[PDB]
Amino acid sequence: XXXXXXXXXXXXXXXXXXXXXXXXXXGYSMFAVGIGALLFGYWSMMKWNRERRRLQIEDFEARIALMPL
Amino acid sequence: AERVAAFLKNVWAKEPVLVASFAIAGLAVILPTLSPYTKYSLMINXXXXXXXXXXXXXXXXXXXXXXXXXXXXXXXXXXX
Repeated sequence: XXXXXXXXXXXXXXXXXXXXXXXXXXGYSMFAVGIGALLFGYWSMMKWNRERRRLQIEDFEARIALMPL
Repeated sequence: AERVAAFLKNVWAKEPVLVASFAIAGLAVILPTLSPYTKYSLMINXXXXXXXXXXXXXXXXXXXXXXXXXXXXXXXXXXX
């Protein structure tokens, strides 16, 4: 009996298949989150600066109140 | 349109970052004039004193009282 190297292909490994595809981001939907984070960013920040004004006037009031200084 | 619709999609295709340089900087001039919110920010800037307030001699004066909390002058209390 002769024994040589046997042939096997099975699945053929798929000859040239695309793996690159669009994922997560679509296009217009990313701008809704992108610019949406900006509008949420300013509104949250400016409310803190209005709360800073409560401290600001109260800080300068200490100088006016102190005349024996 | 000859310049509105034609020179928009070409600007997004060729040199796309130049769209942002005109849109963001352009709206930075338009917004502080038309939106009714800028007038509030000017008032708090003037109300916050840098130096000690001066006292004036009382001789027939309106809306001026003692240092204690009373209804006198302006005194800012805009938004909490």
